[PDB]
Amino acid sequence: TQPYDVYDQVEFDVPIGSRGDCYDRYLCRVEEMRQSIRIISQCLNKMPPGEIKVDDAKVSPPKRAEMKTSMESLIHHFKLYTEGYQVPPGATYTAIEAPKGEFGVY
Amino acid sequence: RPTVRPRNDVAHKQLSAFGEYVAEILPKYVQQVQVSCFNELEICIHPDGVIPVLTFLRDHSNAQFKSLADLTAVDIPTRQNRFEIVYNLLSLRFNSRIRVKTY
Amino acid sequence: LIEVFVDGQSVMVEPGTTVLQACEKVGMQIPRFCYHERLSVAGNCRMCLVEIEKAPKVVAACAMPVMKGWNILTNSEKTKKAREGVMEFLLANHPLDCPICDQGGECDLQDQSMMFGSDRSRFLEGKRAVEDKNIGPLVKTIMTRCIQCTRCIRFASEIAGVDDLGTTGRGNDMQVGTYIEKMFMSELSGNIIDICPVGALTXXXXXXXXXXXXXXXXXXXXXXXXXXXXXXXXXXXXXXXXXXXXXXXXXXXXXX
Amino acid sequence: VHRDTPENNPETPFDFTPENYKRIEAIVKNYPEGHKAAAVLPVLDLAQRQNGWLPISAMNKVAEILQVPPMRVYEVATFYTMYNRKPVGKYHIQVCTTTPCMLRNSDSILEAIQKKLGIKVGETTPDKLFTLIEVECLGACVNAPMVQINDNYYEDLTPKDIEEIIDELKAGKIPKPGPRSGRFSC
Amino acid sequence: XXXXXXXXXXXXXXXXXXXXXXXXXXXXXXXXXXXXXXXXXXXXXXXXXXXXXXCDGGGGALGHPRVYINLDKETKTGTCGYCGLQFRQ
Amino acid sequence: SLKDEDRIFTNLYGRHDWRLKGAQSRGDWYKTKEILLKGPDWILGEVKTSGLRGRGGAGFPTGLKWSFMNKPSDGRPKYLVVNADEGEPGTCKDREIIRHDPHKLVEGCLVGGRAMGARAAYIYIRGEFYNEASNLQVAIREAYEAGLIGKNACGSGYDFDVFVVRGAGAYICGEETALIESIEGKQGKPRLKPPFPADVGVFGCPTTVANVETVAVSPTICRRGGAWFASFGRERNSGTKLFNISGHVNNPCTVEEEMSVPLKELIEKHAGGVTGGWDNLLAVIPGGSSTPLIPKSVCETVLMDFDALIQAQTGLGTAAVIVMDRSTDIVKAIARLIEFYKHESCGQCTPCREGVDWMNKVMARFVRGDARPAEIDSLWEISKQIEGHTICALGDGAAWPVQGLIRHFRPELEERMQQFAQQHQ
Amino acid sequence: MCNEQAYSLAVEKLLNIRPPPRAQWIRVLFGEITRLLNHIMAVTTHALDIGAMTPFFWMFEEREKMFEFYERVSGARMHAAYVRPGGVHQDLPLGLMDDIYEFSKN
Amino acid sequence: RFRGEHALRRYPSGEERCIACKLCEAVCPAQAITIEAEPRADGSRRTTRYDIDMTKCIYCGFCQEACPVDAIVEGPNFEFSTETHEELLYNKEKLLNNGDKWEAEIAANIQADYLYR
Ligand SMILES: Cc1cc2nc3c(=O)[nH]c(=O)nc-3n(C[C@H](O)[C@H](O)[C@H](O)COP(=O)(O)O)c2cc1C
Ligand code: SF4
Ligand code: SF4
Ligand code: SF4
Ligand code: SF4
Ligand code: SF4
Ligand code: FES
Ligand code: FES
Ligand SMILES: [Zn+2]
Repeated sequence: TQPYDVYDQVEFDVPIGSRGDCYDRYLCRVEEMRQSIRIISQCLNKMPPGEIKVDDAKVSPPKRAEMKTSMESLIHHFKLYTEGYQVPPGATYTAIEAPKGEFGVY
Repeated sequence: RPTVRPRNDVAHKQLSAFGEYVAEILPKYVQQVQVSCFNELEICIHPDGVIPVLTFLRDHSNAQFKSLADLTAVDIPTRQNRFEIVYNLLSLRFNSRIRVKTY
Repeated sequence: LIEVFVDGQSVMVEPGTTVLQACEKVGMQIPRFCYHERLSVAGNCRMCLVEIEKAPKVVAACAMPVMKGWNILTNSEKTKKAREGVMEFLLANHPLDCPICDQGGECDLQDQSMMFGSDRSRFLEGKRAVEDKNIGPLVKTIMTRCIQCTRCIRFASEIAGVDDLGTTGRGNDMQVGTYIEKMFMSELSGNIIDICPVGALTXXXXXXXXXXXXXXXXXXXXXXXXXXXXXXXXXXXXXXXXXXXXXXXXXXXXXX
Repeated sequence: VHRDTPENNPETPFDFTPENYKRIEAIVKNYPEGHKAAAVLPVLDLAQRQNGWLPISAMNKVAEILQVPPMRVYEVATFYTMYNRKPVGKYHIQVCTTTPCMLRNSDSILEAIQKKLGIKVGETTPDKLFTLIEVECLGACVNAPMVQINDNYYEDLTPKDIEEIIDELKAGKIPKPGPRSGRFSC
Repeated sequence: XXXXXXXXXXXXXXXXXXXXXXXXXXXXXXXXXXXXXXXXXXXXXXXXXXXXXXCDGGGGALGHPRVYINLDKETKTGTCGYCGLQFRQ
Repeated sequence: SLKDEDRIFTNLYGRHDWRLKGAQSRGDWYKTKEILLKGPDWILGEVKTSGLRGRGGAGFPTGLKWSFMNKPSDGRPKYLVVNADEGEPGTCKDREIIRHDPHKLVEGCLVGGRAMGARAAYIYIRGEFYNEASNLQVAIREAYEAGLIGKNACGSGYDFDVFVVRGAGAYICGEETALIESIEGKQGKPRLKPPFPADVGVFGCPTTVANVETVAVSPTICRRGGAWFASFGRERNSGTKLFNISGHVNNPCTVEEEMSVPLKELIEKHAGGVTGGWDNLLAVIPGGSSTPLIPKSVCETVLMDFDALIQAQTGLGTAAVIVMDRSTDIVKAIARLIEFYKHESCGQCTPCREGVDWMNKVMARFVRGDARPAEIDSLWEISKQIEGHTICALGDGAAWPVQGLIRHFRPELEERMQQFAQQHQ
Repeated sequence: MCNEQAYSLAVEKLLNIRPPPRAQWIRVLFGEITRLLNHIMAVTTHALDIGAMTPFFWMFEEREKMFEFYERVSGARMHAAYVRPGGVHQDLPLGLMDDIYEFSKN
Repeated sequence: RFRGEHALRRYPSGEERCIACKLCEAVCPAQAITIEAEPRADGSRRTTRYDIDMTKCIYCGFCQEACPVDAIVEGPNFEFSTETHEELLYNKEKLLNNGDKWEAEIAANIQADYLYR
């Protein structure tokens, strides 16, 4: 329902039981494990070669070879610590499905 | 934008209709301030009646949230009124997230 | 009195007022390098370049006054194109000292790069280095770290009295030093280390002792010499080491 | 070096003009009567003409005569390119290497002068007869080869004509405003 | 250099007539070999031709950001921020 | 509609015989008493009605700029200063107007004295041209002793005294604000142009900026009819501007010509190297150094006038030809132009001290061919930025010609980079 | 890797800056690899709680081989600051993609 | 690339590689690393106080990554066992300088670090 980082494109299988007993609540987790390799295999096949961090040095720190030569990179590397990111104000709530439940970070 | 923007707003217009729908009821008992930014909705509620607001969003035909899963509270001394209880709500049939606050 | 709009919102200002001086009343601070508090208004950087509502070329905030009721935007697309560009010119011939540099967080040029400067990349090949200038007891001056501006040049002639610092060359080889080997007099020239935005002039007693981080500031009146009051003293765990002049309206004119 | 100043054997010993002191007072009268620091720009050129190789002590003595700041007057001659700082001989010749002169060969005239007068292009001659220094535009661009020495600038000189004029300059003065062609129209 | 007590490393006094230090008695106190910057001046100064030369520890592999040092003062030694390496001419 | 070259009409042409007495017989101060007797309002209107264009490298109206001061009421007395030195290379403005005929320039300051309202006149000549500056001082000494200008001379109540001062020879005579700062006594650096021009405050007085070729034209416009100068040229550009041709040519010569003249006919008068636009590759600039190089294809349609030249790439500021041959390298020639601006830059605005020096260091790699093919387009982005965010227009002078490499050319620069990459790398 | 994922995305929604396309595919590859740890503990310790001794040691040999993928991708054994608001901190080494495919096959 | 017990590196021709910034102090989530600096005799200005407490430290590799000069480089250490807390926490360099016995492995490990993996 709610994609995070490239979802719906990867084929997911969700195990859902019939009764709310401990045995069916155990079987779904084992069926999650048998239907987990499908996601891993599709992640192995679909890999675009490119960038690891964001190009913005305001958010993500630059490369080690990059900072040693150019000026702007090292200053942004220096300022991403002490007083780092500089976040835009406003309350936000995100939840990504944990294998146990949800991480409702606010 | 390739790496600059996270996501384009398309459902934001449909989510803005929710901010009008509850406001169309228009209670000074409930509504006050409606804020909506970044694919989400935030409502703050007058202290006198919180239970009638919680019965709403639950059960209702147009908006069937029901699950009031996460419950937070803010600690801030800037305002004349100190703490702020913040409810985080989720729908399973409707598939949407809404926020309830106290002042 | 004449009213002129700044970022659509109108604000009242005097007939003879600077663009950067008028923007502060509307609660907006432009990127600065040449002061507006007490030091004389001068160009020699063009960082504060802001575009008007109808203008073919961008004008500096220090030089150009408001005069007529004209709209000026601070968060405009034209203003962002300048600020992201001028930073690249400032750092094209910058010696790179940030870890070793005496300032780190206190540096004004360091902060402006994070907020206004272009983060993505920096294209440069071969930066020119200047020879070390002679200094006595206070403020061990490094000429390489200096951005070659007009702040300390005017401070020696007006605020301090006896002139010492000035222009030495023409191109990139131009230095802000005294040119002739002579030690600077005391009087009030100790505030010049606190005056400079970059890590060019910094006190020899407080050199490589404590950074801007970790040191906690506390306001206290000066004991030595009368009239002088309000000065921030950094704690920095147990024993104090860094002393800085705190801003006062009438007590002290931005100098300890 | 442009910012650095020497301290050994050229920092305290210098002489000011005494015969041209009456002419120096008249130069201040040409500008405004009150707030006159304009004469400092003119007196720096006049001191360089009378005494070769301007010293740091000589600049300090000139600032006391006009009554101005010592730091400001020393910096004023540093920005200008016309006044010599280090040392120059009897007649110092400067060659133009700029693009309007470079289009009709300026490097060919510069290479011929470097070999005939000997030594490097930057360093001056040990005999102290001709000092070599690379310069920008002089003024008159109408003649394709251009070189300025002492006071009079020679215009239009060939690869062999420049070396012959340089060797002749050692004993007798040789002004050559237009060896190549008429000055007005060629 | 050592006087009565344990040897000083990177300028650190032990104790004045033994009052504060007492714990470092049963266990032997640590000491760093060549910590008085004796190896700093042991390396020979390199000759240069240009007016300014860029410094490096060992290329991009070893940790050294690029710093330009001016060698025109003659009387001054001319050393980078990270290294104690001196440059002449 | 088409303009003919000169045809026995010139403002200043005498170079064979002129000193003081010889110049006076050949059109000099003919209606000196007539101009002095006339009112300041009518004398200022005489230049405004004719529509005189700025001879100096700016592109500003000479009638509008002279009337911009006006002086209704002033506490401190006003003084007008004229620049004699030549800033941009490939200009004979100092070699002809100051050296050959000093009588025309000396009369020009007196002509624009009573009209502008100036107590004293000042001249700033080039430092390298000491012999040329000495001729101007000799003509001024002959005029003051006899009784031509000063105190009560020429039948006028208003006094005007001429004085010549030697300059540094760089950016000091460059900008309009720079001339005031150099004459004041301070270091050679231009003042802040946005809030106050020369008219508001310059060296403790209201002032006006004047060129050597512009100030000499003022007595020629006053003595002769206003329609005589207005007829020659175009609809917007009027008068006659002296153009100097030097470089790849059979015989280089500086000659006065009428405005809105074609490039094919102007080069034919001096005769270019081999062929103008047939065999030899054209890379000639319409200006001295301020204007970028013009292509071989677009040259016949382009005119010498300021209004017509602005449509094609950029307008000529100095208005002078600098011809280049096919044998001569294009990349090597323009690299020297930026190298000139590296030394002439004053040292104030940060995108010029560490901007032009940054540009020249990259441009040195283009001659060798070690630069990447991607670096060409990135160079265009930085060069455009200097044009907008500078106090004086010398930063523009190191911005316009660099844009002339990206425009018109590009395969010529790419061929030098590709050859060194295959041979050395 | 299921943790920090919720935290970094919240910073990514605050700053409104998308992670690079390569980093997004690594996040799912390591998001599914956490499910191999969590659902194993949801069986192994759960069976150990009841009284089953075998299944706990049946999968912990697999789990100790699983932490090798964590160790090779980031210097720590268990908890690593590998997932960051700038997408992903460090690149996948050459000796991992051959190992993931070999591990999933068995 | 593996993190264990902390050890600071040095240049091939003597000299301390650490420059004293208080950078790694600010990145440290536990605040286990403490740094106070004074000028070293004449010229060079590198460290006086340098304590890394093992009472704290969650082992991030943050200080290994934040360091511009690459002073703290994390080695493959395992053996650390003490009688008291005093023996556990590292003193003013010294024991951290005694990482020379692990610096031979560090030089081999950092060859996989430059131009990352
Ligand atoms: C780089 C540069 C150099 C210049 N050099 C001179 C010069 O040497 N002499 C001059 O008269 N004008 C020069 N100018 C033109 C000035 O702008 C001049 O003061 C004035 O604006 C020209 O207008 P006018 O002819 O009406 O006086 C230069 C302009 C630039 C951009
Ligand atoms: S002057 Fe500022 S930006 Fe430059 S190295 Fe020093 S602290 Fe960093
Ligand atoms: S030392 Fe500082 S205040 Fe002085 S010119 Fe340099 S940057 Fe400006
Ligand atoms: S643009 Fe260059 S030459 Fe002109 S005032 Fe600015 S720094 Fe000086
Ligand atoms: S370990 Fe690195 S970051 Fe920390 S103080 Fe030393 S040099 Fe600076
Ligand atoms: S690994 Fe982390 S906790 Fe340990 S010293 Fe480094 S930054 Fe601090
Ligand atoms: S900050 Fe306005 S000109 Fe420098
Ligand atoms: S360009 Fe050579 S004399 Fe002007
Ligand atoms: Zn070094």
